[PDB]
Amino acid sequence: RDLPQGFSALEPLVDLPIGINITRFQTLLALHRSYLTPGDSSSGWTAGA
Amino acid sequence: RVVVLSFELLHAPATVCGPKKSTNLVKNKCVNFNFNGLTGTGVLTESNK
Repeated sequence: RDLPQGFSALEPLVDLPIGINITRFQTLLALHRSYLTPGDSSSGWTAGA
Repeated sequence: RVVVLSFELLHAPATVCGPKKSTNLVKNKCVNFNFNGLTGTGVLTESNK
């Protein structure tokens, strides 16, 4: 668990000329319909840790 | 046949523009330069950086 102690500088990835007024955001998570590993038998959605 | 081109100068970034000029790149002589909007005057030389 937790963030590691240490210094790290993030590099530029991309810059988009999109002009929209953002005030809110949300994360997108994967939900697996089935098992995390082939050959389980439990029903419905799961997520990996 | 008719086409009407029309242009918006609106508040989001300027985003469509006409094709920018370019020239040969001379070295070891005093010149004026523009590099991607960076203007100046100088002797241009192959860097060790």
